Amino acid sequence: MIVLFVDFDYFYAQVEEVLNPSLKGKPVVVCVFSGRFEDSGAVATANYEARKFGVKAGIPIVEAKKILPNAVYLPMRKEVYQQVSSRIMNLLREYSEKIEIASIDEAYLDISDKVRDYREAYNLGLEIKNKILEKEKITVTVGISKNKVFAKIAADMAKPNGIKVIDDEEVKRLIRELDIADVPGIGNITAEKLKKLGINKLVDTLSIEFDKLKGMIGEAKAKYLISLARDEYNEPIRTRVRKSIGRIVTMKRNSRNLEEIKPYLFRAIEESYYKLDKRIPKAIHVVAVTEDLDIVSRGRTFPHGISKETAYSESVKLLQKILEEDERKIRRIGVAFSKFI
DNA sequence: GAGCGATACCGTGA
DNA sequence: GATCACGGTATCGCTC
Ligand SMILES: Nc1ncnc2c1ncn2[C@H]1C[C@H](O)[C@@H](COP(=O)(O)OP(=O)(O)OP(=O)(O)O)O1
Ligand SMILES: [Ca+2]
Ligand SMILES: [Ca+2]
Repeated sequence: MIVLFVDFDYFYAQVEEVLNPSLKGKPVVVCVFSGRFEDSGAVATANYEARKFGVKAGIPIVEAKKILPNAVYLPMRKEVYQQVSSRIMNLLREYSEKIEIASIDEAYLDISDKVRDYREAYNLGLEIKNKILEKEKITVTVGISKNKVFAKIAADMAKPNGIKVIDDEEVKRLIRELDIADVPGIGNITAEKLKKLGINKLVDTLSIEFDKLKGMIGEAKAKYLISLARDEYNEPIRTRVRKSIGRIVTMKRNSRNLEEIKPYLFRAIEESYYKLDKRIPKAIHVVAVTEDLDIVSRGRTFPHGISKETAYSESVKLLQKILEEDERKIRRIGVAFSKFI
């Protein structure tokens, strides 16, 4: 088909800009402060101005305070970013009935029925870029290509504020010339098992025994990467359905004292039942991050919806079950509700 | 041998 | 010093 990918530029930071235009140009850094000491947390994202000296998503707010003592450091209002995403999403529904809202920030259109080629597609790309900018003053990148994977990759080259097609000739080029670490879904641990195998391009994955791939990365990515290289990949745009919802919070001190921890855990459950709104989970899992940073979870499915009072009682039993089965101290604790009715 | 639920793992910031 | 949120998958024991 023809997929159009849209991805909002430096999204949290851009929305901050738009809600107070004085920040434009100045370096802006949206943070997740965790409240264990001064500026304890992580950098959610940062406009490109600030991104120039080292301050990217995921690194600590202290290491970020080093590189730019003088930047503007805002707290993250995810609820705000959501509300304005929702709208941009709604604007994109007037350009195709077939839409995959992939995240708060990304969405794919199956526009094969709305145009006939890549130049007509592309000129849509501008129609849409121009619409979002007029209606909401956000700028976005657009990736156009024959499937969802290569349309994400078109965009991840052209950003920031860009647009790029990948005609079938260019696709042929990249299965050969593109590095496998720049494939959607190939992160660090796997790019390594692939260097450790001589595969450094997609096309390289065809001329190897398939169980050799299967053995290393699993039948899933094996079959994923192969189809991509045989150009036989083709996955349809489909609306996603939230399958889980939860909240993990951080504790001012570590601990394995059940009564010190309970307050944090009941808080994760209120923030969770508010996010749930009208949805009735049948499954609950308690989730401890250890002080080692490994992640542990205990769970229980019921044959019926979970009242909050239930969530409270089961949550505390699932926690005790975690304290017996593991001795480490716990740093962060939260819950996660799934299997909605 | 495979189906199914619990849990851990990886990814991606989809 | 390491947030938070979440989907999709592999692995492990029970089970038929
Ligand atoms: N480690 C992270 N932790 C928390 N939030 C993140 C993280 N990474 C990305 N995000 C959030 C904030 C982003 O504005 C938003 C979109 O992710 P992504 O599109 O890759 O980042 P971005 O919009 O800031 O940069 P880009 O311009 O490359 O798209 O998701
Ligand atoms: Ca993105
Ligand atoms: Ca983005």
